[PDB]
Amino acid sequence: LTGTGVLTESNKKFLPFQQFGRDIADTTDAVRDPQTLEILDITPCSFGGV
Amino acid sequence: YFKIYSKHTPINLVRDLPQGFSALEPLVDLPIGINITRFQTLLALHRS
Ligand SMILES: *[C@@H]1O[C@H](CO)[C@@H](O)[C@H](O)[C@H]1NC(C)=O
Repeated sequence: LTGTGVLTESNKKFLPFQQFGRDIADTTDAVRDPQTLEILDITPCSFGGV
Repeated sequence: YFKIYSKHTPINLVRDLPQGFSALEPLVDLPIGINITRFQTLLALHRS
């Protein structure tokens, strides 16, 4: 699973089976890292109009 | 793939299915790859 964003700590109580998370657009918003099983939130890098 | 979903609920109702809602979490996924059209419930006898 590929993408770009800032990985931050999260407070989303994922259930054991649950691995990743998806928004309305279906783009991944959170992911569970292998090897360490922790839950990383994926926040898109800052952008806007010039 | 044999998908088993499970949910365990403490109840105190006597005879029938309780009326309510409980979403079943996935328990196990088994790669059995076999044809299934018939099934059996397994019970346990009590002897004295
Ligand atoms: C390797 O990944 C597994 C999960 O697939 C995990 O249980 C285990 O702790 C990991 N080992 C190390 C050394 O990170």
